[PDB]
Amino acid sequence: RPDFCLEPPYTGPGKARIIRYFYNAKAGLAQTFVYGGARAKRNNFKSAEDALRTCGG
Amino acid sequence: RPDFCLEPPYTGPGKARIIRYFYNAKAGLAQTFVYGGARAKRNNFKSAEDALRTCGGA
Repeated sequence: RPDFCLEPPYTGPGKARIIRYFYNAKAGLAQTFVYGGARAKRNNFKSAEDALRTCGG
Repeated sequence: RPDFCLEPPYTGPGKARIIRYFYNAKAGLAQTFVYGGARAKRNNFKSAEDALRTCGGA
């Protein structure tokens, strides 16, 4: 499983409120979070399915 | 252009020496750098052509 999948979701310094997905490795599920629109980390996906495809295995 | 493409490269805290590519802001070229194996930032590509597809405008 890529290491970034175990990082907490990162809102970042931007002032937007974009609903993105992250993989919650303790739950084993994709969940949503508020992304600020700038300087994303890699545990940040545009759909539940992409988070699980990338990080679920 | 994605907002990470004009950042300096980021080796990170890892002790590996993996040769990756970054988009060099000023020169407008993909360039190699030493990546430590962990905690990549997004201006970090496995090839020059990936750096240019993503960050070129160059």
